[PDB]
Amino acid sequence: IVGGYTCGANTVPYQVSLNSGYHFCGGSLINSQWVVSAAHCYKSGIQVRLGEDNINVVEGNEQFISASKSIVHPSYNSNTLNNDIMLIKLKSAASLNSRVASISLPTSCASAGTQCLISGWGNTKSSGTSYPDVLKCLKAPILSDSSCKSAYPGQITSNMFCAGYLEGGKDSCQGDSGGPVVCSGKLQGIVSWGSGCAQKNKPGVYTKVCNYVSWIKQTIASN
Ligand SMILES: Cn1ccnc1-c1cccc(Oc2[nH+]c(Oc3cc(C(=N)N)ccc3O)c(F)c(N3CCC[C@@H](C(=O)O)C3)c2F)c1
Ligand SMILES: [Ca+2]
Repeated sequence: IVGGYTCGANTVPYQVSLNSGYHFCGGSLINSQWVVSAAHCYKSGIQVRLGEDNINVVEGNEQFISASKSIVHPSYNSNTLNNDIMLIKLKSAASLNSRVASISLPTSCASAGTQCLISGWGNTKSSGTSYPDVLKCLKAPILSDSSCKSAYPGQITSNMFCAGYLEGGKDSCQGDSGGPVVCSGKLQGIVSWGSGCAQKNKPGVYTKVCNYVSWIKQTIASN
């Protein structure tokens, strides 16, 4: 997150860190046994870390759980990033509490202008690399389809939405990928891609979760 603020320990209880001996992607806890992330974050040997604040220190409240299976959307296209969504099943259920909680799936898509909270342990710099220890937060609005398309001609599908600031300096970035975009208590987006980070006229692009509710439910039910 570029241009954000320190969230405060366990203030974003559904935030998960995907770990393979280092933090590589975010995710969201949607029930005691399932996490949603981005398909582009897929890899084998994933350990899900719940209840994290400082990802480099064991502070208490953490729960480390291996992934039993990772389900990449069957129509994910690595060239276009269309359908950039993945489901991860935990080997054992998370213990839900004050600090580790699920986030609800949307019932309807969010409109342009809706303010959302984006969070992660990704890069905090536009120019250069600087990874934080603690979780960073950013409040950002969903942009109109028209602005989004103007920014990334021919690259925006019906399964994507733009959120952020055209003036630059505030955005998600590498390392935040697969993490949550929460609007009015519902998971509306997944951090997917953008051209650089916090660059003028190049807002972040997010997987539009409301288009996958049925798919999520159906997939979980059969696994
Ligand atoms: C439209 N489309 C189809 C297939 N790929 C794409 C694109 C196009 C443009 C950017 C895309 O995503 C990308 N997003 C990034 O950064 C991100 C930016 C944002 C944001 N601004 N809100 C969110 C998540 C990100 O992962 C990259 F750093 C990146 N890299 C550039 C190449 C080197 C790579 C690294 O590992 O060293 C970093 C990249 F290709 C993905
Ligand atoms: Ca920790």
